[PDB]
Amino acid sequence: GDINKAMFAIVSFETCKADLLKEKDRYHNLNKIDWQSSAPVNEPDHATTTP
Amino acid sequence: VVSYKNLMRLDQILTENRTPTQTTIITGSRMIDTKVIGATRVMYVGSELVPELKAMKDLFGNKAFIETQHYADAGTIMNGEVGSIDKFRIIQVPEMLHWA
Repeated sequence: GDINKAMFAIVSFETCKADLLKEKDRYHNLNKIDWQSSAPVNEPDHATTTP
Repeated sequence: VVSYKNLMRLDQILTENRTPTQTTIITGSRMIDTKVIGATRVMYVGSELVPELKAMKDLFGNKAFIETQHYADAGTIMNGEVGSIDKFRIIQVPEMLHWA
């Protein structure tokens, strides 16, 4: 019952490749994802207002 | 048994239905023994249909199944992929069902 004791937390959000390339040093291994089509074909939950 | 003409006819039917194309074509790399792949759809097959597809011949008698090692460079490999025939990229599903 206290957030400071929590061991882990997970957030699912929506991004495009431009944000990831804003910081080239931080993010690696981007080549495997296929941006030509929807490579995250499944997006579990992530209830969003986007149609 | 499936043949090249069946795959061509299925592609023609899907183009008529105005079904969108899942993926894009691949231009070759600079490495020797690497060939282009103009396949823009995805097909799911069982594991025990793969040998028959591998033995398939095209209209002029050439090989119809192109393995992933040829176009791994200058392209991406979807999970579970085994090769490409005509317009389709074949993906092998280990637990695919059938009518017996």
